[PDB]
Amino acid sequence: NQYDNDVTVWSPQGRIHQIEYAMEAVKQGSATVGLKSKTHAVLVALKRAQSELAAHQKKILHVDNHIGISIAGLTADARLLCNFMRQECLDSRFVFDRPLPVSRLVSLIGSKTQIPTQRYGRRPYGVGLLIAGYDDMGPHIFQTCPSANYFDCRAMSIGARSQSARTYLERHMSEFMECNLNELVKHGLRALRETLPAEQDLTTKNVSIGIVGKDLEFTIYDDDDVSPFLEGLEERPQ
Amino acid sequence: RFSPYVFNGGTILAIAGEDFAIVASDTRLSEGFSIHTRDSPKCYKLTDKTVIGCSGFHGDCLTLTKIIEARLKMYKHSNNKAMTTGAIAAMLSTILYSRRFFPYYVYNIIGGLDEEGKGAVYSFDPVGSYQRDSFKAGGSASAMLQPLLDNQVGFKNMQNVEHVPLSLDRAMRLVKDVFISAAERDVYTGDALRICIVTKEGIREETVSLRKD
Amino acid sequence: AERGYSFSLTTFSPSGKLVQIEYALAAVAGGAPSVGIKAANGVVLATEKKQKSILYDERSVHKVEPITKHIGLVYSGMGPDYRVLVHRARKLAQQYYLVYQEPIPTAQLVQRVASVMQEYTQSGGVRPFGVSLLICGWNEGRPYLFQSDPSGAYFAWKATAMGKNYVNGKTFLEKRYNEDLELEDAIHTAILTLKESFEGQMTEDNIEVGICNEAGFRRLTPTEVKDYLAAIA
Amino acid sequence: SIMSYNGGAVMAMKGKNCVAIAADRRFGIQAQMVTTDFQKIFPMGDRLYIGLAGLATDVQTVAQRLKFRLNLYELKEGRQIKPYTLMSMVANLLYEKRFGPYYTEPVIAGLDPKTFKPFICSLDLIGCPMVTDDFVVSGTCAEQMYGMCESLWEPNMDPDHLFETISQAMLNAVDRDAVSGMGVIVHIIEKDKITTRTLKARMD
Amino acid sequence: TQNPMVTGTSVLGVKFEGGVVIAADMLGSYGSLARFRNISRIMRVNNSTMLGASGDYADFQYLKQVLGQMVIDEELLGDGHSYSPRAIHSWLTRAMYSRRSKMNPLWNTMVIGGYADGESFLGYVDMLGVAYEAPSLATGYGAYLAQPLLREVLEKQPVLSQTEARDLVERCMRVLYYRDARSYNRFQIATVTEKGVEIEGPLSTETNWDIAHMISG
Amino acid sequence: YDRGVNTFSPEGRLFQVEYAIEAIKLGSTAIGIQTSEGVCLAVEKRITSPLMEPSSIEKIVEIDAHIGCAMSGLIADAKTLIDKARVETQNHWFTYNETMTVESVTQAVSNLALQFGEEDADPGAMSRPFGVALLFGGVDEKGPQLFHMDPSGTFVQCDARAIGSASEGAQSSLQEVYHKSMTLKEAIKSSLIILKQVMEEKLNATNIELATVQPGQNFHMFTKEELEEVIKDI
Amino acid sequence: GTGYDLSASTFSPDGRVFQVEYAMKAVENSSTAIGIRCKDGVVFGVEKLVLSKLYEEGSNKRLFNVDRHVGMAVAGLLADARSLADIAREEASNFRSNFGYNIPLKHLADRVAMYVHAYTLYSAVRPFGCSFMLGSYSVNDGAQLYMIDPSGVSYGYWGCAIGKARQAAKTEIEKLQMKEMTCRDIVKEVAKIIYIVHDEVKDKAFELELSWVGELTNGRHEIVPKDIREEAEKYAKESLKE
Amino acid sequence: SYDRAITVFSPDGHLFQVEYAQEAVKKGSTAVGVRGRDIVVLGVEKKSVAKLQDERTVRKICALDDNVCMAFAGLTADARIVINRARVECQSHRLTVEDPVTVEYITRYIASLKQRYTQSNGRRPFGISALIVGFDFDGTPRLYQTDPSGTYHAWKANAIGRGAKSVREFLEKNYTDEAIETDDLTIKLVIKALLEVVQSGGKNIELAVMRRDQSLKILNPEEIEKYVAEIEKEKEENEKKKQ
Amino acid sequence: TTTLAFKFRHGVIVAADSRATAGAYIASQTVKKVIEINPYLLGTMAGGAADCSFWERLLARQCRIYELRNKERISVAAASKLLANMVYQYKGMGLSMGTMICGWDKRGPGLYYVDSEGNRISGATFSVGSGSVYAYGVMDRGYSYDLEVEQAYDLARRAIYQATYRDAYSGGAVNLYHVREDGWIRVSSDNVADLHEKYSG
Repeated sequence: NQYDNDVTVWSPQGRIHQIEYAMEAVKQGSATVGLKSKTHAVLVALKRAQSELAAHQKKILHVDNHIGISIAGLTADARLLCNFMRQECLDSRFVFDRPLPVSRLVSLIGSKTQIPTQRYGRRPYGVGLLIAGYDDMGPHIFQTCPSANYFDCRAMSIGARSQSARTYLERHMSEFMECNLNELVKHGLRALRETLPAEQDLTTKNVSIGIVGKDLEFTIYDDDDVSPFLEGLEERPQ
Repeated sequence: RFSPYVFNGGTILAIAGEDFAIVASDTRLSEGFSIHTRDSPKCYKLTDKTVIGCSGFHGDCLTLTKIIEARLKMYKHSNNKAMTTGAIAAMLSTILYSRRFFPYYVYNIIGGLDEEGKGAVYSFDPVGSYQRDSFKAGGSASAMLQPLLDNQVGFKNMQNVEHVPLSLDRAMRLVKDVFISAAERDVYTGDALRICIVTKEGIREETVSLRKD
Repeated sequence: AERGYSFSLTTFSPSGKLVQIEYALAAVAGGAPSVGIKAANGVVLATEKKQKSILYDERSVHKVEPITKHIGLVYSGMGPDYRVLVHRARKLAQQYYLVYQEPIPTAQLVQRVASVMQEYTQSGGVRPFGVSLLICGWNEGRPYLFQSDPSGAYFAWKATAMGKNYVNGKTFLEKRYNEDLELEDAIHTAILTLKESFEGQMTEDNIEVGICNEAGFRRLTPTEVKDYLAAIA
Repeated sequence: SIMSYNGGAVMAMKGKNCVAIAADRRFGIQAQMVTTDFQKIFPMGDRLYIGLAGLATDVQTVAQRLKFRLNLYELKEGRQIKPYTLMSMVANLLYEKRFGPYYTEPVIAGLDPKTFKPFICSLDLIGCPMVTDDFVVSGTCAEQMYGMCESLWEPNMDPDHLFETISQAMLNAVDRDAVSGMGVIVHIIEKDKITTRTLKARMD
Repeated sequence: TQNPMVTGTSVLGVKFEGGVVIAADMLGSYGSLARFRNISRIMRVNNSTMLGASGDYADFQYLKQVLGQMVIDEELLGDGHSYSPRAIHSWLTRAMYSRRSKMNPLWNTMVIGGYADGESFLGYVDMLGVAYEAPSLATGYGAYLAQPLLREVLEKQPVLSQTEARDLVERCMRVLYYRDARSYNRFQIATVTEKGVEIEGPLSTETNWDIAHMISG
Repeated sequence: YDRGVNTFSPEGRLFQVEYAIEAIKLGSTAIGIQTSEGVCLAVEKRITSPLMEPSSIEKIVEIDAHIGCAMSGLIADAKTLIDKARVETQNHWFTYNETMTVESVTQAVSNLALQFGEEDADPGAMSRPFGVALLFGGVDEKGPQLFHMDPSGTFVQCDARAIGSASEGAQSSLQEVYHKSMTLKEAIKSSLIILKQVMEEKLNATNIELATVQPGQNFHMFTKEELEEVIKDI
Repeated sequence: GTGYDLSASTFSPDGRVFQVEYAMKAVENSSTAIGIRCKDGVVFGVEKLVLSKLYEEGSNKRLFNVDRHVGMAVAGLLADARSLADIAREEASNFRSNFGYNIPLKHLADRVAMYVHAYTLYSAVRPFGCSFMLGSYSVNDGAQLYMIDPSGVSYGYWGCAIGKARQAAKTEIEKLQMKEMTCRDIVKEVAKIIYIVHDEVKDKAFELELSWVGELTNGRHEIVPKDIREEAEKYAKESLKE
Repeated sequence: SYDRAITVFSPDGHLFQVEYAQEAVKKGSTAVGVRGRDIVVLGVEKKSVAKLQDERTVRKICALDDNVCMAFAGLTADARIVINRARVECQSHRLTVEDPVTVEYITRYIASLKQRYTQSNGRRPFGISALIVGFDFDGTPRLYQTDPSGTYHAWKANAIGRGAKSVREFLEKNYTDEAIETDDLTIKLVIKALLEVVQSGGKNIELAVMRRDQSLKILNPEEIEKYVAEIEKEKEENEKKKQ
Repeated sequence: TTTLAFKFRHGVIVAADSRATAGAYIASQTVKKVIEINPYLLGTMAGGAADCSFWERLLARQCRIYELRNKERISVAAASKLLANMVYQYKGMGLSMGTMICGWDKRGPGLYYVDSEGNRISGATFSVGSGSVYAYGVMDRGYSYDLEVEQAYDLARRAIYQATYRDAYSGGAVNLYHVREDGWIRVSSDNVADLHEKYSG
């Protein structure tokens, strides 16, 4: 018969379909890449536009002065998880006078996105996150799923045709650990580029960049601060 | 029985020029008849063009600051801009009023620059309500600083003098002066005097010694 | 855990039946037979109490529960759902006795119990009680006998049966009942009309008999029932 | 208290086959009288009166909230109300509001419908059943009426002679009180007929 | 808690180079009676903090327990963090302050001392949510007897050896024990350096009464 | 079987929201062009009889004295969002004592736009998603802006957008007429030209609504003689 | 099934509840975890699979601290594992407040089974797709090791395994004796079992996660130092060749 | 609490429950309205269903206030819920604002109240449409029609209920300003439109008028019969003097 | 604090002082005590500045919603009834608030005086505050319904001048507003020391 009408029905194979389907929302979305060095975490996301008249939609959200996320999926849901994180990090500053540890913030999202995945008539949030964060243990990338799992990453990418981007990250995983700042960002661009057709590439309207560092609170580079990091790239090989 | 308030002294002072806004204060944090500590600024930088002074009940001074700094962060997350001076002032009032039947016991003074780049000061009652002044003394030694200082800035009850605008150097030397004379006759002022100057170049921090008696 | 279902499970059918209350009646009519004879002097409630072995005990459970000091029940249907109504009735009785300082009349205690049974054919997620009650009682100088149906209606009888073979018992009573019967002689008529449906020999452990005269409801002790079965007193 | 605030006086007196219940009628705000006709006795089905003295507000609420709990009991069951019950129904309507009480003291005075046995009982303002067989009073002339009844009562009276006594004992009791008077009314229930006579008194 | 029951009296705190020192009587009074003659008013809170509390001992037993649970629950995650002293000191201000808005104040004065990240930290907390750091602290009656000795020494030598501090606190308990009614002979010194939290056990205080022979009328 | 209102399709998108998107393809047509001198919003007041009073069916509203809004789709749902925005810009002005930037009011009505709960929700939550598209077009401190908002609860800033039943034919015709030097008078004519193609009624001074918002003025809706004045040129 | 498996609230005409049995398969699709109770503590071994070079090694754990003196090792859908671990944490903190000592492991086992059971009775929920083992040492009760499955059943164990190769590893534990060894001796035999039952032809690689909790550490639960982990992996590669 | 989704989107972009509620209206008894320039007129079809009825319970023209009348069609039960909750609204607004309700405002509220039930849990959308007529505070006639969708438009003439499509066409060919010049000439326009749908007339036409700042007046059957005689004295020379 | 307001044939004068005291100590004497609710409703402060500023401003947020939903300015009569009903829920909590909604309507000049105690009266003259009793005197010997717009400015200045001269909690400078049927205009803002040398000699 059918086992895809609720999140509250196991399947005779031991898999729950309504949590698999959430996963497709994350691949329907736009590609993003994040990596870490040893002092810097960097998010670069591929913004995508609707027509030539519309503007490109924003894929990098400022969360606090040391966090930042890059969404991928249903954006309505992506702002219910952003307001719930902003609220955890204006709550810790309020109670302890310290910033929240990145790993600790992902624990709270892991609990709260687990609940609706075990409760009749609800649904899991159709949005995968990449959390860039810098605290005492240096930098971190986390990757959240609508399964409610999460992984502490060395560098990740989710969304459309991210299989290709992960290939590039598994070929240069050694360099990253010891790059300078400009060189790290360039790696992430070369990886983000491989998600497109070879019939185009990155411009200043397709990419935004989010850096969080040892001495540098999370910043967003919009459309005209992307030129210093987009320049100094070679052209993609044919 | 149990008093939910106690007085803790502290004086703040704010002169609005036309290119700068000075927010001063003492740092003595007294309770009753002992001196808890000698080093506790009553001035907290908020954004780059805004300082706020808090004097009165250091229990509520402290809470109220973390509540401003948390809806101030909240605003930059929803609107994607920094919050102007006149915005904060209007917001501070709605926070104070939200506890009208068990209030914050806090004298506030926001000094900063509006959007013409000139000086702006807003003083508060403990229960809300603010106006727009060019100088307001607050706190325990508010009655020492009001009659003198408000002569020199406003030229009240003077006759046949020049109404020259305030130079950054004529004021700073004024502040240091009125405080030296209020720490002689008032018991809740002294130890040190922290001045905050707010121009569009940033926010400088001075310190001058007062009477340690 | 569930808040509960809110939607009703009793519901009309295109003909005009409340299919669920129809089936509840067929559970009743499968139960242990029971008869009631109002004796213009007292009421008698008898019911069969057959077990599947010698292992059970008969002084554990009873089918003649007292509700007050002059109101008894018997039933046929589902022994679980019966133990629920017995308990609710006792709280209604007491609640009533708490406010008016009288003991609940029997007319009253039938409407109140009826409504509870009615309420479970219009609330969420529940089924009707698979029970019918015989509620005798001796108030105000008279006797009374009523019968509450899983529907939530009731009827005041002078004799009746229910449960197994109640079509046979109801016509046996329609013939063998004469107003102004004595109370003693009703007991002979009760056990008698309970003997048609019954199968096997009668003993003092197989039938529960409970009278209800102006002295108050009670069970008859196993000894008194042994002298009614014989008929030697 | 705040039940001298409107005065009032009620007296019920058991005869031999009949029961009498009398009240005064002066509704006033402390000293200033507003009107001289203001009922403190209400019928509760024939051959059963309840009288309420004290704070005029709870007089009217108790009488209105008791008619709403009695009418709903006299329909849902067919039996007409029996006076020993009506007492406990009233004890329970006062005690329902234990904390923040009503400021009235009921005086129930009826005959049993099934028989004719007469019956009287008062209640404390929080709900206490005080059944006697002599005579009950509640009000602000409490002390005065006790005096008068304790000396004029007799164990068995006819219904003409009862009316003389309740009258004598209500006119002299209410005359020695400030905040009561202005004429008394007197029901005297018998098995067949309810007589209602108003006594000429002090319009002092 | 509009009236305390069994209270401790006074808690000394001083900074030195490489740690902090806390002191406190081991005494709990119930009126004038000294009813519980050996209690610990100083508790270890992980490896870089400790609290000394005067005031109602029953509200202290309750921080002692919630603050303890709040620490265990930090180390389960195993992510390496642990709370500074600067964190435990905030977190307490917020608790008092919020029990003051509901009118159920925790009737304690608290001294959080701790050493983390090569920095000394000395914290005070009132039953009102007054809160501050300073080089010297004293609560209750120590605010007027011991505070002037601790402070005199730090306005003419703003650093201290771990050996001058030990002595600066044993000279201040003696002055407290002379002039304060609710004080006791036996008292604890707690010392947080970079090696952890050490709780020196019941030390006594030698006195002298040379002046008992100079009164003659 | 039957699936509640919270169910992902194996595709990846929510059933109910996919259908709210089709509910627009029945609605009116609205074309907002955003320039450097202001935003102009034009829509067609689809009448159905001559008896119907053309002046009481407007689909441009004032959200504040600087933020117009033109919706197309199920106009009945719209009256719940719009009212919530007016309350939103006002609350905002009650606390900060400034105007709300047009970006931020779009964001507050988009949170509301996706949250419905068959079970485990309030008694006043919405059972289904809203069947509307909106075009907020205000002027604030970043200059004139225009935002498109769809029933999925997502919003993307624009330059020139058409929503409704004739979105495809109008959108292509916008890409050939819109350039960044366009003035507010050239834009109003560009609107009614493209609107005149896709209306299967006719252009008439009661069959359209035209309203602007300009940096120097408030939200101003065009009366009936100022519509006649721009239908001469078309 | 047709209506005999949509709900957790439906007995089958057999007597079985397919929704609880279906949750059991989610444990069968997860890697292995074994627990071995010696005579002075417990040792936990988790066959955590390394699936990419993109994950930071030593993360995405499956060994938790439910309390400072209790381990939990999970197998199954991780999302529910991190849900159970917070109900326990909550329960064992709760117990320390009201009774003022550490919660005995026999008890914590029952409370967390209770809470798992309550999720097999209603339509509003689905059973947990997660089995786990609780392990704790005291000096007043000994080493103890309980194991709870989706059904909500708990049992005591001397040695236990859960996951995709539960059959193979239970045999290799029965050859091993355990009622006489110390922790220092067992930890090597745990690692050894893991290598034998794991497939490097079904999985790229794996990382071996080991946990004390016993007389060595003073009743505390802690991971195994990096030094004794390298030795236990080196002793397992040699016994694997032989 | 019974929380369920009742109204949900068709995969086709519709909304079945509201499409269906507009089927319930279509089964109802026709009602028409025209606004004069000093008179507004509601007329509802079928008041005779026996010689046993009471003439105060069969009504389908009610008053919310003194400015505002309201006719309806569809489920008579649902309508008595809306009518009531409007009446209450009419006073709540007379309290907080001093002027009485205008006709636009009481509609906006009846609209929104139908729309709530089209988007809250458990509820089934109201099964009625409405003709609200009234005079503003300034003294102009207004006619409105609500839908079970929760939408509304002003009209000049309108009809709801069975045979509203026929009548709508009749009112487009017969409504100008040469019909509608005097008060009695407006009443006749309503009756000519109803007589198209009903079989008899003068015995099924229930009719009510409201004029300037007077209150509603239901016309007794003799006033309606007189006017239906006027239509037969006009049908003679509208064809014999055209020939 | 001394406000006063009277309607005459060309509209409504609203006139205030400007002092505001902490009891015995003059905190600020630049307090604008006339609250521009809208561009066509003035209000006044006369109780506690906190209490008026807030509730007052909240009546503005109410009257701007009303004006967008119904598409017409809100009556003066109506605005006063919002402000009675807001404040009447906090009766007994200790709010002070002596406000005078004042505007122009579909019934000409409208002037109401709302209290925190729950009063709501329309009149023709009012005075609210600590000097209110001094204003009634000099205002009512010169007041007629018919005046010139230059008579009226000079009656109000004078009648605030006389209040601030007897009373102690009044002083500062005299604001002066005049509500014409298109919106209110800010007439004058003369200091009270200046007015003293124009009236004495």
